[PDB]
Amino acid sequence: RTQSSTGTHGGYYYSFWTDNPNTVTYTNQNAGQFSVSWSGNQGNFVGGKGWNPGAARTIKYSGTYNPNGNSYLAVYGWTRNPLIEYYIVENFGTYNPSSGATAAGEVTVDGSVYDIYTSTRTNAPSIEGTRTFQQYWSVRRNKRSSGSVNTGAHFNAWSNVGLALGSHDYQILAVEGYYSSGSATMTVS
Repeated sequence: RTQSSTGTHGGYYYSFWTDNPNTVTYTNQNAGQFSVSWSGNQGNFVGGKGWNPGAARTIKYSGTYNPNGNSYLAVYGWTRNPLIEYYIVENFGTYNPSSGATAAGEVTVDGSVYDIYTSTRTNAPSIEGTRTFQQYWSVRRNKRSSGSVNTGAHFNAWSNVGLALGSHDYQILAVEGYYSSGSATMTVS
């Protein structure tokens, strides 16, 4: 029992995925706004709004993030040629989502140091099906729930660690939860 909802709403790309539709409700709202509520400490979900294709852009986000347990708030996206999955993690709960990734330095931008990591996913699900691909992570030290993200600064930092990002696929400001509860409303511009 899985559910994936993607498209364009309010003039923005949106994406919402869950493996337990009964414990999470995603609401597409006006312009770049979305809400999510999750409850029952059951299921994995990721959802939010942004762009497809992504770019080196400034992502402004404003809202309220009220998690309880394992959850994060991140700019999240993909490239192809090469296939890359990336995360700019602005806030997280009781689990650091980069756990197990390899430390790869620091970038200071938008009012915080971010710790950089890289990792490899082997024979794993992706936007292209089962693939082996690289991940990049920037994890914000100064956790926050509103601000602006200079994605180009991160992309540049990652390009000084390993292979560079490819041609952009989707790019969203996402809320994720894993067997937890919470709610959030975010507006992306």
